[PDB]
Amino acid sequence: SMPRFVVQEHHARRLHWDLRLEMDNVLKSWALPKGVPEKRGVKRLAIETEDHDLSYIDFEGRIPEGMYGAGEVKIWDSGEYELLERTENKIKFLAKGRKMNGEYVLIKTKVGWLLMKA
Ligand SMILES: [Co+2]
Repeated sequence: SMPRFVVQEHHARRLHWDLRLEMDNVLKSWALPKGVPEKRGVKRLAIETEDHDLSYIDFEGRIPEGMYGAGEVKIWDSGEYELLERTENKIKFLAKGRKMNGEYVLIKTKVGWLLMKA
């Protein structure tokens, strides 16, 4: 297998959380400066970032200074997910994490992305 996701908490120069979905045979990724929305109605900024390799999904440890992405990476949540809808401008999924669960939607507009919870 079932596709998985991870939310990594990344203590870099700007603290943020990275949401990564196993999708298109890579980790499709978004940085969340204020984290995953944990209740209905809350609309969080999501910043599309570069694809990562599948093997990175379980990573924890320190990205060294001088490298792009420096800082400590921890797993904040993880689990399987079920894809419900997908186009170039919308991704709707059921998350099966311990913190991130139920349905969520990523949307793309002319200003970037947003992440919301059902
Ligand atoms: Co990051």
